[PDB]
Amino acid sequence: IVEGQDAEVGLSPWQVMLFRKSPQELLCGASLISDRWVLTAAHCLLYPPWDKNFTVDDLLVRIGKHSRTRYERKVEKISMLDKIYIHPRYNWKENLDRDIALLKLKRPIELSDYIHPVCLPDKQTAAKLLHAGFKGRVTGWGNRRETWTTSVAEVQPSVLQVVNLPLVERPVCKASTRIRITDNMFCAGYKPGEGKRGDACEGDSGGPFVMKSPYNNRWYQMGIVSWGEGCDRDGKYGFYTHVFRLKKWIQKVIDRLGS
Amino acid sequence: IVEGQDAEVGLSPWQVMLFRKSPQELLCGASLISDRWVLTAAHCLLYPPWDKNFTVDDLLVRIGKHSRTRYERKVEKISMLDKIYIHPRYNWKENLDRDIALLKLKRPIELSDYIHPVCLPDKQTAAKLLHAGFKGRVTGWGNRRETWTTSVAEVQPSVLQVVNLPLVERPVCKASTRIRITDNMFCAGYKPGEGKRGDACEGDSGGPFVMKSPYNNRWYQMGIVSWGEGCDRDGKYGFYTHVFRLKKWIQKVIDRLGS
Amino acid sequence: SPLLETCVPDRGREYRGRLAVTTHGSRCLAWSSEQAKALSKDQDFNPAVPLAENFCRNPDGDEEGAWCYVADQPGDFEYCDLNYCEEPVDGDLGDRLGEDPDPDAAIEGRTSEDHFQPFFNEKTFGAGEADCGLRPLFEKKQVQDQTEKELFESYIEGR
Amino acid sequence: SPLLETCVPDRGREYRGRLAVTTHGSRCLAWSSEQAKALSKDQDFNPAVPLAENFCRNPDGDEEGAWCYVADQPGDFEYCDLNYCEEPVDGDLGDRLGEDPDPDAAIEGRTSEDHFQPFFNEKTFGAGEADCGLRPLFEKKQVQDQTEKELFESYIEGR
Ligand SMILES: *C[C@@](*)(O)[C@H](CCCNC(N)=[NH2+])NC(=O)[C@@H]1CCCN1C(=O)[C@H](N)Cc1ccccc1
Ligand SMILES: *C[C@@](*)(O)[C@H](CCCNC(N)=[NH2+])NC(=O)[C@@H]1CCCN1C(=O)[C@H](N)Cc1ccccc1
Ligand SMILES: *[C@@H]1O[C@H](CO)[C@@H](O[C@@H]2O[C@H](CO)[C@@H](O)[C@H](O)[C@H]2NC(C)=O)[C@H](O)[C@H]1NC(C)=O
Ligand SMILES: *[C@@H]1O[C@H](CO)[C@@H](O[C@@H]2O[C@H](CO)[C@@H](O)[C@H](O)[C@H]2NC(C)=O)[C@H](O)[C@H]1NC(C)=O
Repeated sequence: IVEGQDAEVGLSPWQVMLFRKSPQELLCGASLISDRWVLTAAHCLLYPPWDKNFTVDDLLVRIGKHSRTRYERKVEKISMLDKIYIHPRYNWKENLDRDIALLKLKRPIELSDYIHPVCLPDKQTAAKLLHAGFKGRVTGWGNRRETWTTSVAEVQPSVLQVVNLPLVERPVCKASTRIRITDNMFCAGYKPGEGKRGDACEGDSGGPFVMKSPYNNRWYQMGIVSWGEGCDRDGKYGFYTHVFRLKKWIQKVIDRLGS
Repeated sequence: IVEGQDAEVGLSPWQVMLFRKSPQELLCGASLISDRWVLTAAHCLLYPPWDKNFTVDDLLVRIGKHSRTRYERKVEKISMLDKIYIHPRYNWKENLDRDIALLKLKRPIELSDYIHPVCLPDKQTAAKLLHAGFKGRVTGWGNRRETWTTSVAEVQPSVLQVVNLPLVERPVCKASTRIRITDNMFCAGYKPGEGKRGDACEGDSGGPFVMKSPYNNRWYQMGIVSWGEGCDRDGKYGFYTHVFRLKKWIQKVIDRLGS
Repeated sequence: SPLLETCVPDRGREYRGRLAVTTHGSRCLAWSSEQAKALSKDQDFNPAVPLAENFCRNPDGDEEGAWCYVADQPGDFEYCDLNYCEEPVDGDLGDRLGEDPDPDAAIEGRTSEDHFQPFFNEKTFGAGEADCGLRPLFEKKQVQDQTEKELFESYIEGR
Repeated sequence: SPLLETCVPDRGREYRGRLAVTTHGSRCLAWSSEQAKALSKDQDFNPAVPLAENFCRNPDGDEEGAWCYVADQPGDFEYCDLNYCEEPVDGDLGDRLGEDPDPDAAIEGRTSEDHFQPFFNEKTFGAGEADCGLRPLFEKKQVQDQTEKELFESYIEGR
């Protein structure tokens, strides 16, 4: 997360860290949505043209943290995967249309003051809050700046990071790149006039773009960090996966699992 | 061809009706560059996504015609094929890049008043004429309007039709469509304010886009009718194969065909 | 081609043709097959026009157009160069509905709960829905977090 | 990937990496294979970097990246998703010049003829070129075309 500030210990308790076991390497992020299932950007697990295709034995998950490094002996909950569901039509050939996945913990993790599930929006609140101009939050340990002199080490946030980003008009959205923006995506980020900077850069994929509901004051996840051209680039607006639309799939998968 | 007049008997002797022998139907246009070779748009012969794969034994040529139907007993010249040379890197899978073919007639046709060749530009005149604002013509038996109510019969010109379109600034061209435009592609048409419509409609592909020189006043072939979105839509421009930039290839193909 | 079929409308939704080749220039798989019947086994298709053998179709009502399945793994499908009429729609953000989930049975009507309403069954989804969103050291502990305020000022507007 | 290999400049011109895949997610032919040896034989491959095995290379200076051959027929090639640096340059029309043809042999210089120049040998290209561009019923007959004039004031300009 570019131009964002550090996150407060305890802030986003659904902020999952998804990283491959050997070598130990931070891949993307994700959100805990219940005690046993996890949501993340599908491209984090599979991307054919770059030869990306991890399986369950390849990567573990880490819930309840702060620093993207330092075993937080008390608060964390390292746990293995089991399922890994990528969307049958996660258009990886052209424009990451449906960049949604859906991991499953091996054994239900236990909740805590640092480990708590976010909420999957419903049609109603999904109506009221999805309006150009309102803001949201995209969190993660993805790169601070968009480049480095030598070693990407020098551009990796120490603790978690957070940035409040605003939803743009689908029109200007379409207008930022020949990459076909789909019905189910949404670009967010400030305008060239607007003055403020901020954007979820590389490494951020999977991290959720959560929005607070004035009614019921609960936290909801509208999108997921999916794709973008560079970082904080005057002109380009970052894109996110429209989770509300894809929610019907999530249902179709989760309850089909046996019982 | 849209919003263009009927061509004078003999206005363009290099014009080439390219059609299939069975079932009998008009396919594309093209141009006579010598007494034995003819230059055409590649997507007339090959376009897999559609099932377009005509061999030599599939399509014949008609040099010297006028009305897109009526055996012109005294003037035309229906001959047989020999070559069909497509470009090795003809991008038919994405944006019809290098949409350029190279038909060779079975036996060298007899030149005439009504059948005369057109010239390929040279790096000098080339640099000179390709300026945004200058005009050129495009000839074709291709569709008048973009649609019909029933049967495209109700939109096919009786005789050869002509229109002069002005070259447009590549920068505007880009702006016209999401379809990636390449180095060797060039759009021509009038802008939204200008007040003069006109364009190569579907079925005009192959026909040449030609200008006349202000030195040596000979006629040169600057492009090849390739693609476009609709026909005569304000806000869009017709795209043509940049024959000049592909000139070196032609030289390789032809000049290595024997002695 | 001049003497080709007409201009395919409604973003190929009601398409009932026979093209079985992708833009990439690839083949196509039998709508009902060992491969394609597993990939379909999760989505939300719709009739309109049948899934005849292996011809490009737009069952899910996909607005970018009719497609074929090329292989078995996820994302292995591809669109068709059907020659559609007008450019696709640009639904202003929450302009395209996406009539979302039912309580595991289509059409609500008789819908009532306390003040939240789950949509995941509990048996499989697991635990925590009922009180999601409520961060422990904040919402439950009735303390605001540093920038929440800012997220808020956006909502109701400043102009 | 964050820790990934650095940026790819010059649109992949001097790129010597080892990715054997395409954006459509496919294989990649060996540059010196039967198939690939042919399709290239007639183009214009400048060096810049070696054609190493079947790795995505930009051997033609294609300014849209580097690519593979996926088969043998024309067009059966695909670009690679190399993750390039900056937005490709968009030359203003003739702005991408193109140093086209020699008198069949490299460089001109010692070049002088009447007023045209048959850049085509006559043998293989055939009859015509010499008197090309001149219409039997018009310029050769010093008679004007109905719109020739309109096409003319273009170069003169109305400003
Ligand atoms: C995988 C995620 O960590 C990452 C998110 C960072 C993108 N930038 C911003 N500002 N959000 N996604 C990517 O980097 C994706 C993976 C595939 C390529 N990619 C891109 O954003 C490319 N730069 C653009 C693109 C390429 C192919 C298909 C869609 C988009
Ligand atoms: C084959 C030619 O007759 C025809 C010319 C039409 C040009 N139209 C205008 N307004 N100047 N070519 C085509 O129709 C090309 C070949 C494939 C289909 N096509 C198109 O232009 C489509 N309408 C759009 C398109 C599809 C794929 C790649 C590029 C463009
Ligand atoms: C990602 O890895 C898995 C291996 O676990 C691949 O799965 C196999 O894919 C082939 C080809 O589609 C199938 O025939 C096998 O039956 C699959 N095996 C299993 C256990 O699923 C998968 O194809 C890989 N994806 C890519 C793009 O390479
Ligand atoms: C178009 O039809 C021709 C028929 O001649 C196909 O040519 C054959 O193509 C296969 C596969 O590439 C080759 O193995 C054969 O050697 C080719 N035969 C000849 C005589 O060329 C061609 O492939 C078809 N092209 C498409 C895109 O379908």
